[PDB]
Amino acid sequence: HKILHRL
Amino acid sequence: CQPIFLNVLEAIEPGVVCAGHDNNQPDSFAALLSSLNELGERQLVHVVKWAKALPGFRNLHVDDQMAVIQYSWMGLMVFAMGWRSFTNVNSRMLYFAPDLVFNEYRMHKSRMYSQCVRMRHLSQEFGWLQITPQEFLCMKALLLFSIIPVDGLKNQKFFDELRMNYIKELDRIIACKRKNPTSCSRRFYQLTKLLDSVQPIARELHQFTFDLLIKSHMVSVDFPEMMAEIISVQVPKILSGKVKPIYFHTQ
Ligand SMILES: C[C@]12CCC(=O)C[C@@H]1CC[C@@H]1[C@@H]2CC[C@]2(C)[C@@H](O)CC[C@@H]12
Repeated sequence: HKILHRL
Repeated sequence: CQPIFLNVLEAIEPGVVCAGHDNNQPDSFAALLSSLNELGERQLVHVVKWAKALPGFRNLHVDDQMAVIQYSWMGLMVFAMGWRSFTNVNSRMLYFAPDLVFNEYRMHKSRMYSQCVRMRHLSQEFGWLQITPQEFLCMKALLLFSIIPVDGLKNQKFFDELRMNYIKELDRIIACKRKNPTSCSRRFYQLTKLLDSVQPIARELHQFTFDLLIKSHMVSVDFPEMMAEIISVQVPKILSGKVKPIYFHTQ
């Protein structure tokens, strides 16, 4: 998960 | 003088992205849509890396950086796909990826035929309007800053300033070989109309993918992690009227 993460 | 802004846009433009589709198998709704979803997930990775390298993007609040990407990805990807279709196959087909090209038969099989025809019309416009590679690059960047929440962004001020700067760069590119105010004005009208046209198309696709996710288990269509999250959390905000595009013209 962790949203898009690589933002 | 050195065109610093344009030098940067050309330098960061993403390379080729493949969908991983098996073109040896007969076409089916499930396989075609699952591949489009995977291409979306793969393109999302390149869009994030691209956006983070845009002039001034870091001026935005961290939460807004994520938000603008989550709201405008559909329009950004559709615009780029239309350009690829024009440059690679003269709009004869929809060039989603080297390994995922849609002819009319596939448009029909995908169950989103009407939307596909509208995207082909967009592709044709790149040729009819003689859009230059440089205009394409500036317009695509502007699309990242064309959809916002009615409730406002964390730092709406920084966003408004950045958007204004990209509009100014578009004015500059238009004035390059044009030494007449009327000629520049006419071109700005044409380009803003083209940009507005992307929004209604993106809205139809937003509705289509939303409905598909809700019934995905019934039609055997797979949605990757990021796509499923964005379509169930962010997309409904646009469909319910909480997030809306910024139109240049009224319509
Ligand atoms: C953005 C993509 C994938 C990237 C691209 O080239 C444009 C294209 C437009 C249709 C989208 C597709 C991603 C997956 C979606 C959202 C499907 O669920 C239905 C509509 C598809």
